[PDB]
Amino acid sequence: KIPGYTYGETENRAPFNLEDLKLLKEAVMFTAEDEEYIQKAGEVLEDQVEEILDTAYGFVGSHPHLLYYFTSPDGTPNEKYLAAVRKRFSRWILDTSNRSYDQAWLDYQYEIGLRHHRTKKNQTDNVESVPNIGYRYLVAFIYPITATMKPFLARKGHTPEEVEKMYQAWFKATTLQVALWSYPYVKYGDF
Amino acid sequence: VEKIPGYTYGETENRAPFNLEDLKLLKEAVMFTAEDEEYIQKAGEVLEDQVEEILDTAYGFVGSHPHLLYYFTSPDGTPNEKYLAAVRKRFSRWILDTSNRSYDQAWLDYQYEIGLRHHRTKKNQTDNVESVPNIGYRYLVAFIYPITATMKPFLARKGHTPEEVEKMYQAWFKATTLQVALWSYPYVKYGDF
Ligand code: HEM
Ligand code: HEM
Ligand SMILES: [C-]#N
Ligand SMILES: [C-]#N
Repeated sequence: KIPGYTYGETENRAPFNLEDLKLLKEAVMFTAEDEEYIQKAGEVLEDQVEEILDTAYGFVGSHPHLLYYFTSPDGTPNEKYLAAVRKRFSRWILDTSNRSYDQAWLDYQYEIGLRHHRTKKNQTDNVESVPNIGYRYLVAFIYPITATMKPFLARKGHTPEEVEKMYQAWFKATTLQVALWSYPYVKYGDF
Repeated sequence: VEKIPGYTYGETENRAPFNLEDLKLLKEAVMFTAEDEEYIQKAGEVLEDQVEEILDTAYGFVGSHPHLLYYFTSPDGTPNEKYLAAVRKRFSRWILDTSNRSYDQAWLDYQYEIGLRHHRTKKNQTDNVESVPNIGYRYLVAFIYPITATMKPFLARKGHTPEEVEKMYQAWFKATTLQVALWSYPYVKYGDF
């Protein structure tokens, strides 16, 4: 088990429902085919997670304004914070690949959005850090997250066609999630 | 040189609430560099001659989903074909702007405007139409995927190498993400952007 990780155990229901999710899946072109391919993506990625994490956090670490969101008040990275989040992000890779996108999934989507947002940021790990991750960067990061996965999706010898299907599934699923995470950021009634 | 109705790039009457430094830092967040400047322009060269088919594909997708076509509907629930047609011209222009404009303060000011036009702040004013008041933000983010995906097959059709196609597509992905991120502004609780 993973400190702070509360998938299936959250103490509120998402403000969006499974019909919302159906309609949003449609908007991101995500079908049963992507369910199959995202699970394949997971089989490919799961034993490469350490390099994936180094690559993702390598990017974050290289830009002071991104590393910012993990910083203590003194502007230095909070290493406790980075380490705890890293474990939860590792598990997110698997959840994205392996979970049914069902109500528990939706409820945790709400929770992850809340944790990036000022509502709950810094509470899971009991750290003193910056209060809010600007929404602009959540959207932005759809790109790096997907770009990070791409080279790894090839490393088990899958063909460019099969890799493209996995990569596209990942792209759709990452976009889907960030769309959901906007909820706590967006003015009531505008979501 | 005919005006595209409603298109007001470079003549908006608000300054964007985000500046050149905000943009630099956002470009950094989507991994956008001088290399993507090269390849986004190349992308424009390939797409510009295929826009009718690109638009038919994009709006085919929108039209195939009642909850998406919804945002172009008259209050009676029926699609407003004048609204669709006018927006289509401005979207066509946006393909060129994404490829061809320098992303400077003028570009930024139009980004803010485009976000306002999706948002209840300005939606339906540009074309003087009556329609649904707001496009739910969830769908703007969602549309990063179909907009990006729509371009991919077209990027191959001037016979660039698969590497160059992939780089054009990646530039397009970055630039689309970048813009949708900026368009969040009017939707986002003040101070949380
Ligand atoms: C595609 C966009 C993003 C994805 C997929 C993503 C993924 C994740 C995941 C899976 C977690 C842990 C969730 C949990 O608690 O179980 C997390 C937390 C966190 N992420 Fe992100 N993230 C994204 C955007 C960002 C950005 C732009 C930043 C800025 C550096 C960032 C920094 C953080 C921080 C500081 C936490 C801890 C929040 C807290 O205090 O609970 N994330 N992210
Ligand atoms: C990647 C996301 C999106 C992109 C790149 C995009 C692109 C554009 C562009 C370029 C325009 C015209 C801008 C101008 O006035 O010069 C526009 C307007 C419009 N778009 Fe989008 N769009 C996106 C998301 C959406 C979604 C999800 C919908 C829902 C159907 C939508 C529906 C509309 C509508 C109804 C207008 C007219 C708004 C008004 O009344 O002014 N767009 N869009
Ligand atoms: C976010 N890591
Ligand atoms: C959107 N058009």
